[PDB]
Amino acid sequence: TQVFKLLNKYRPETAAEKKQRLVAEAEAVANGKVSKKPYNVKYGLNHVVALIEAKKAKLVLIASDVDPIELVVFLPALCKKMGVPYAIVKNKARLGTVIHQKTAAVLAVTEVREEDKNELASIVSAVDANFSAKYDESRRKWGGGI
Amino acid sequence: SDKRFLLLFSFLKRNLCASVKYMAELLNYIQSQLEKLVSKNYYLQQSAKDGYRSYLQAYINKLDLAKVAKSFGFAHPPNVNI
Amino acid sequence: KKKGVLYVGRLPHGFYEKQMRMYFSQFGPVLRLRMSRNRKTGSSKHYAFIEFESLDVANVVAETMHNYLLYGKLLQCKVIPEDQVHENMFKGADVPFKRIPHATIARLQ
Amino acid sequence: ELLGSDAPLEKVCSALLEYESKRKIEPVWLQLATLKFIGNNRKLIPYKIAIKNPVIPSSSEACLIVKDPQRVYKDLVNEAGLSKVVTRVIGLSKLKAKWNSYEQKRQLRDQFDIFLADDRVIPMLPRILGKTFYQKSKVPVPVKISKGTAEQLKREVVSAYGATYFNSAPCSSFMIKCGHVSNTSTELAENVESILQFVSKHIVPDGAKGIASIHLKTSQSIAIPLWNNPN
Amino acid sequence: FKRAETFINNYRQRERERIRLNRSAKNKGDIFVPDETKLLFVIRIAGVKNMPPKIRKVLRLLRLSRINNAVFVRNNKAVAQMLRIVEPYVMYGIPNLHSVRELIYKRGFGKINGQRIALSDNALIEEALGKYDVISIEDIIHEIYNVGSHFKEVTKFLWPFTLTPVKHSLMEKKVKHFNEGRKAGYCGEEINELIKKQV
Amino acid sequence: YPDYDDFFTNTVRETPLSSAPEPKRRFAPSKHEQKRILQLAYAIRKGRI
RNA sequence: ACAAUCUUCUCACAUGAGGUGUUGAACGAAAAUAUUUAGUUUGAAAUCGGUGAAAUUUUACC
Repeated sequence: TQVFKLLNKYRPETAAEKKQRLVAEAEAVANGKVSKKPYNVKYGLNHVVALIEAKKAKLVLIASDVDPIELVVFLPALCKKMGVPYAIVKNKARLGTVIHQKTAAVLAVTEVREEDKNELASIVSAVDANFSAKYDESRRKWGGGI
Repeated sequence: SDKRFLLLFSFLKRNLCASVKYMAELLNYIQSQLEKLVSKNYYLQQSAKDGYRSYLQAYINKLDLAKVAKSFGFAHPPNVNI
Repeated sequence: KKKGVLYVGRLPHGFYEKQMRMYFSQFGPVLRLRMSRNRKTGSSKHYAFIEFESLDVANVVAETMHNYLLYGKLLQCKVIPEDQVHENMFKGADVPFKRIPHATIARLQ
Repeated sequence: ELLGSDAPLEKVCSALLEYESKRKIEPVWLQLATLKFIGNNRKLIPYKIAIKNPVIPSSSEACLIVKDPQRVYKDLVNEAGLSKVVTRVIGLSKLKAKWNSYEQKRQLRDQFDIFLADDRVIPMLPRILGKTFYQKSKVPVPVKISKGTAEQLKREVVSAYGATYFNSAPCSSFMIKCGHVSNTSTELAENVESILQFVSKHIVPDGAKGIASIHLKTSQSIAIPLWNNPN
Repeated sequence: FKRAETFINNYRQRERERIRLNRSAKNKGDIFVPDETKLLFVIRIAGVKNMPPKIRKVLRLLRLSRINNAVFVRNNKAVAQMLRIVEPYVMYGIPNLHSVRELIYKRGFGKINGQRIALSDNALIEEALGKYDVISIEDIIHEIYNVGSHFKEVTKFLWPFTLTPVKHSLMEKKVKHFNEGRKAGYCGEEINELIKKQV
Repeated sequence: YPDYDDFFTNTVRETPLSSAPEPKRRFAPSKHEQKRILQLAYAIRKGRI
């Protein structure tokens, strides 16, 4: 819930908001008439996988139950390889609602405003201590067999 | 290795090829603040990335590349070839 | 049986003697609780020692609230074995700490 | 003369300078003792004690925290040409949000030399700065820039640079910065007299009568008593 | 259960509330004294668990022992001061004659012999308030709006109203902690509109 | 079922995987919203929106 | 219900009088006399260290 408390600040604007905003510029141009970089969360498998490789991602959150598991099975290794702090968040539909979609296979925080830069750093140290510091060794054992 | 520029920036203030161009571009425009401006400026970033290419090529396995990039003002070492 | 004693570190501003007691009570009864504070102004030192009736209960908390991200702080709590526990981690425990107004009493004096 | 119908200054100031040079800049601090409490509680606001010889070096970089928006003040600094002195202007809102942690606040403190503040912003400055700033010998000053004009800002900056900074707290004795060792003895004496007039006017409740002892020293020197109350 | 976070939140509120009282009382013994109305209207928006001792007594002193209670107060120096003390918990304003009319005529409740008694009969009003020249419900409203000599007695007799927030449309029955966006402090005549929605 | 062996990922790779530069797309205001804006203005002028 | 009210200014008259708030820990300054008190280092780091208001005890900035 703490991870998603931050994420729900950087939700990309909906197709409803992306239009109501762009009409305002259009009427400003139509009568008589520049900004700052839009800050939001990065989603999409190809887009995110590129970001880790380009080392532009600060934190990766991997949906735990992707149907063909081929999609994300390589992700923890790759994020470990590039040194990107990652976590396997429960359920895709939680990650789906952050971006206004039915489902998201993976999210990634790439850059936040200075105001929330301290919160992200606090969370990243928690994911280190609660996800990667814990387990770690258990990730190298064959699951199941119960 | 990660503070070479900082010493020169401080000393110059107290006593106020591509690598030479990179130094002038930042000096005219002017650690996290230095890394922020370069990553937010397109023309400055091209000079900074070029500067690391020249310095590493001019100088091999001894220098700490990650600290070298921090000296120029980049978060991580760029994917420079040799 | 065996008196479990627990340490809690990196206290968020607010998690003070009463707040901890009303929280750890539902985990189990808490007998003697002290939270380290500044000698002069009684300000928080942001780390407290608590006691539990059994080490088994004392180790119960140490595997849940350890690395508990709270208000941006990673709570540090783990069982401190009894070999090195001192006599008075709870000297004045469960007692409203006295902060004396040193400045004003000087002006009155 | 105001203190005890006499002014045993100048000669004492010259002797202190010779002693400091002999015992081979170190600030010049005057130790003053009062018969009563100067303040009933800590007062975390500056005392704009104007002096002829400033103690703040002219090479010091200044950051002037202003009320929002920062663009209006930033444009004012550009118009007035004080950018050589006014290093950075940060709005009150941006000060609260951008710099929050203890680490970030420490760096945002050490990144400048003197942190001036607007008259309408000095109140909330007690927080959003923390003990990192308000207790590590870097307190804000109330620069009056409410007029919103280049001349008003320029005059305030000049006055702020040329004025000493003091922050009274509930006690009986306090030390005020009077200058540096490199400063001339005559200039230090003039500054000391100016502070003494300010001390009796708006600091000491009983004026010179309330002042019990006056002594001067450096940071590590001995507080040689300049004068004592005869009564 | 109760999480470790809510214990913090109570403490942060309690110190936030306690510091507000010190600044309000000390160095700020000044009240702007809303004018042009002898009669105000005060309702309690919310309260904080583990109440401060000062506010706990003061709210009882104003009969607002429970949330959503509605009480009339005669405007003066003393009353406005206590309201200023408990300002972050109460939404207060100036009711109009009509708004006071519907309050008594739709939610007015009496205290006959000390039980929860509806003002269903004018005989009961005359029985308990005859000696103060109060005979009818219309006598009550005229007295209250005019704040006559018997204003204190009538206000003592009146049981506080209960303006529980209304939930009709589907969006309200689902949004969490919906209170119609009730702020805290002065609201002018917006309290009249709030009453109109509420009554 | 041997324990997982990481003969490649045990070390952290400092350089980014790709060497290509950053195209100026990622520093200039969006061109794609400009097509949308100018089409949005045109409908307003021609009375469609 | 990890949400809440720490003030983007006031008073007298260009001037004067105000604004009450500061995470902990460690090395260190000698002076005015238990209050202030040079310079420092750090993950908001950490592992013993007089006075009431209520039903004899309850206060966790009185």
